[PDB]
Amino acid sequence: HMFTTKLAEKVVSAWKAKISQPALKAAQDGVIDTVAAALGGVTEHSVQVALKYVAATGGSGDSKLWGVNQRSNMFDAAFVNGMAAHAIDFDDSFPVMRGHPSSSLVPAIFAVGEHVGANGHNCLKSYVLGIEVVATLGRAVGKGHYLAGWHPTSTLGVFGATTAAALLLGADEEQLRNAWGIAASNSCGIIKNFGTMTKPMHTGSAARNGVLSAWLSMQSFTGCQTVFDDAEGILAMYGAQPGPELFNAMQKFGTPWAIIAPGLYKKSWPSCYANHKPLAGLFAIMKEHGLTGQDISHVDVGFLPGVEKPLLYMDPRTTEEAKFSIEANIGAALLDGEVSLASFEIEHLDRPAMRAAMKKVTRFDMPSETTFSGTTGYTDIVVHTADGKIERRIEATPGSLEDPMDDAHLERKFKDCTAWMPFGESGLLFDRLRSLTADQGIKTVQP
Amino acid sequence: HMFTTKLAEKVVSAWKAKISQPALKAAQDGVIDTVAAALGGVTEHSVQVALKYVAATGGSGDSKLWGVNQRSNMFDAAFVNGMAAHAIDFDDSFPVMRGHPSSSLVPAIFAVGEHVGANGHNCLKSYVLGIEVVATLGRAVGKGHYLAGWHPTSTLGVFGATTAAALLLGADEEQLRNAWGIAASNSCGIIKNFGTMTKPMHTGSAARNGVLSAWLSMQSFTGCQTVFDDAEGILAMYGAQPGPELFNAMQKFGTPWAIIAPGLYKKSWPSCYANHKPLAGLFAIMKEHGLTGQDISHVDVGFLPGVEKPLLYMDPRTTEEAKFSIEANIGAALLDGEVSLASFEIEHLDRPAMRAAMKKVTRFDMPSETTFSGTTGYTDIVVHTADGKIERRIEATPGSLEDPMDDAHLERKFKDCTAWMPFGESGLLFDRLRSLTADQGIKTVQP
Repeated sequence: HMFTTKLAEKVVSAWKAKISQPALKAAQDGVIDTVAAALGGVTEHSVQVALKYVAATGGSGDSKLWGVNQRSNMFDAAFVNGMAAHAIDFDDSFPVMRGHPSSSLVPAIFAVGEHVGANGHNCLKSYVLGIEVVATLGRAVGKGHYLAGWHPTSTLGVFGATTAAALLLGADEEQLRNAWGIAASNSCGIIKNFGTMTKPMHTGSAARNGVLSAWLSMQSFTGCQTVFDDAEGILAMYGAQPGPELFNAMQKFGTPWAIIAPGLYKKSWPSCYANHKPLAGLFAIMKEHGLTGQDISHVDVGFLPGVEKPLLYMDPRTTEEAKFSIEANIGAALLDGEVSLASFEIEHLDRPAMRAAMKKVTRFDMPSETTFSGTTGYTDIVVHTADGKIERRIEATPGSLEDPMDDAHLERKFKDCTAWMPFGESGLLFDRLRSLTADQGIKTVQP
Repeated sequence: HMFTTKLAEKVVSAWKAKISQPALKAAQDGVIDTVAAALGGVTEHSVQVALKYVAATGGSGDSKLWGVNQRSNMFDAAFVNGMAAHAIDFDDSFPVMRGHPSSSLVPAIFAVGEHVGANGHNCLKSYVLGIEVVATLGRAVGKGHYLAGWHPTSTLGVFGATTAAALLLGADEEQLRNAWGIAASNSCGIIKNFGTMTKPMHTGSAARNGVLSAWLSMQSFTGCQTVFDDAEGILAMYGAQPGPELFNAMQKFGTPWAIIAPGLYKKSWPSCYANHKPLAGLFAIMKEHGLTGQDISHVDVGFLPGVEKPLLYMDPRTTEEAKFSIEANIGAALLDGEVSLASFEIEHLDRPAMRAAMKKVTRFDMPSETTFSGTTGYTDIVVHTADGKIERRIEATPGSLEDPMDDAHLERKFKDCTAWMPFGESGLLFDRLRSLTADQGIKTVQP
């Protein structure tokens, strides 16, 4: 009769069974995208401070810190790597959760999987199942949680990381239920911290707390075993309707896997998803009409209810703030004809030409009776030119199943994020990442 | 003109100024009570697992782990000692926050204080200010936050620990504001985990997260500097009213210090405060009427609205559950004539005569138009004897200013919690703890 008990049963049963090759491919791709995003951000101050924290702990272990020749214990590796995976806002999104599940899950899987000597098939399976848990919780809580000011990336993401870690550590149903209980008291993170270094800490903390919750569970450390149930349970606290309605969230568990439908949404640009339909539209108009930024006097960008929320900065002053500014995103597109890893570097952001481009951009509300997100809905833009206004509606979100990132584009993203690596090492890492599908030991990958 | 900005100003100004001797005395007493509670709980499985975690991290440093001959880094020392401080539910409460602030604050102060080589006066002052901050936030949030299912001990206690650690680390106003922003994304903990080992983890995590948030802030790691303000801020999210009204919560900052009025409520028994007016009344009836447990056939215990919430277990099966059971508390009182450290040990809980005593206890609802807490309001009990029923209303909460714990009793509590220590070492430690008032180095105390 308990939602928590039923979910743990479904998860552990699926763990013991074979899982579809399409699910494992989707997981493989998620790993590559998440490691790419991390390696594109390891120079950020946030990550550099995370490394200082590791020095300050005196900790040691066998779990690799990505992008540096250092290892630490599984908890602190998950912290550092989860920070890194979110540091430049280039990791995936997941509309069912309204957040970024992979930037906690993948770090947790590498940290624990390296510690226990797991092989690729099981690592990838644990990712599929962690995503399935996050999708279930996301469906249960619905739209209000994010709108209330919580960052579901961490508030719900911690349970994904917990699930995968617990499975890899050998949890049974009881240990998994206990782990989720522990994790529920470590579910945190708020949207008001967007545009600061605390945002990537959400995923570092969620990864670390997921690993810790699972590890504690294996030591007979107790937490509530029905933590998703009842008004007192964390899902109700976050706005779910407790009781029989909850079970609707898991009615199609694994049929299909949420990692395949709607799937992980892979970012084409390192910034908030609310920028992305606008950018796709703008680049399309520029390409189709043969316009550069010099031919465009203004761009109006529309937002459905609930979509503009994270775009907190109209005049961003730091690299982190710029990722949450449509003005900076569209301004860079107009000035440079592209948005890249370098676009939000403080040196580029502070260019006088960039500040002028940003002034060409205005926001407007699009009417609706319901609310949407950066990864859903549709966008209206208006591009002003010498010969009049060009209006466009963008229906497909870049990275969704309606505008998916294919293998060639994912490889190019990986290449771009790892351009700093020394001769040949990016290619070799890419091949090793892909070997998880061949059941290679995850410890051999060493990102 | 922001609440957050004003609060940081008040705190930092007070830090630079001298503070009254009564406030320092109240801080000294809180340190002693907190260390006592911790040392009474260091053999609990929760703490033993915390020490296993420290072993797993490979961490090292100069911050002493209480009750063992081991040291680690400041983050992990705060975690272990915060766990210990709350492990047997004997640490203080604070009605303005409806939680236990000292069990995160005092571990944070020892961890950071030992690291930086602080002296007693500054350590005690940081405690006073930490408490002032959590009192301000508690007043802002009001009654609804606990009733909604969050554990204010950790959701708000993290800010206490952050404040004291930041001050000890040398924070200015900007750094303090940033540290609070970082902490607000690490504010967590739910009441559904009461009666499990996750409850003391609330305080370990809050202590560690407070130390970490303060430390991060000193590395120019950013968080929101207005995190207590607006609908988007953590206080509003927890049910405070944003806007000018927020300032009402800090209007008499330090006049008087909240650590003096209403002060820290020191527990006479190692269990949930909702058991304590009932216990006081029962022991008073037994004393006044010359009754033992065998003379008493039944005890009815009343609860005002909002007070019974944490007493989740009517048939507790573990040591942790028994602390949240009026049946176990009154049962032990009837059977043994006292409630002690040993009452909730599993061997004692499992005594047939103890289970028999527990069956003598029933709960009832007391009517009111408002809600109360274990540390406020009043309690009706009815004690059934051969020659009739004895009714009593208990108005004063044990440990409040209306029924305060004096020096002799606090000293007895310390003695009882440390009786396991090698000959004479408890008294030596008691004297070293009192040396903080003499501005001795905190590094010298070594609980």
